[PDB]
Amino acid sequence: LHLTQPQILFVRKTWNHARNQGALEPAISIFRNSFFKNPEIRQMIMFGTKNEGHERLKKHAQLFTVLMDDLIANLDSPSATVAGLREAGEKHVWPTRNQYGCPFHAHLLDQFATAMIERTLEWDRTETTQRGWTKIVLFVTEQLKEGFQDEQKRARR
Ligand code: HEM
Ligand SMILES: [Pr+3]
Ligand SMILES: [Pr+3]
Ligand SMILES: [Pr+3]
Repeated sequence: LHLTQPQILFVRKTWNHARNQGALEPAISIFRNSFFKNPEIRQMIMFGTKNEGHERLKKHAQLFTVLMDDLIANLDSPSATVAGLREAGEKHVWPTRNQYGCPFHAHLLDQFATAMIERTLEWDRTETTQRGWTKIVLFVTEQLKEGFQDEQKRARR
C-alpha cells in the first residue's frame, strides 16, 4: 500500500461518513452492488433458506466491516489485516466446488472490487485523492484473491 497523506485523509473522512449510514454499512451496500454486477454472487451468499441467506450476508458484512475498519485505522502498517484478508479468501475453498450453487473463482473478487469502487464514489474530492480508494480496493481484493488462489491451487481436485 502506498497512499499519499492527502489520500489517507480523504479516505478516512469519507469512510467514517459512510459508516454513519448504519452498523453494517457501507459493507452491506458494497455486497449488494456486487450482486448487481454479478447475480451469481447473490445466489451464492443467499444460498439456502431466506433466514440462512440473510444470516450469511449479515455475517459477511460484519466481518468485512471489521477488516476494513482495521485496515483504514492502520494504513501505516496493515500486516494484521493482510493476514485477515488472506484468511477470509481461504474460506472460499470447498471440496465440492458447487457446494453453494455456483463455484467460487478469483474473477468474482474483481467484480466485487468494481462494486466497491463504485460505492466509494458515493461517499471536496479530487481525482488524485479519490485514487486513494482505488488503491485500497485493489489491495483488499488482491489479498483476498491470493488467499483464495493459494488455498484452491493446493487443494485436491
Ligand atoms: C466475492 C464474492 C463472495 C462470495 C460469492 C462469497 C460467498 C461465500 C460462501 C458461499 C461461503 C460459504 C458459506 C458460509 O460459510 O457462510 C463463504 C464463506 C466465508 N466468506 Fe465469503 N463470499 C464472497 C466474498 C467475501 C468477502 C469479501 C469476505 C471478507 C470478509 C468474505 C468472508 C467470508 C468468511 C470469513 C467465510 C467463512 C464463514 C464461516 O466459516 O462462518 N467473503 N463466502
Ligand atoms: Pr489459514
Ligand atoms: Pr472436488
Ligand atoms: Pr491455508
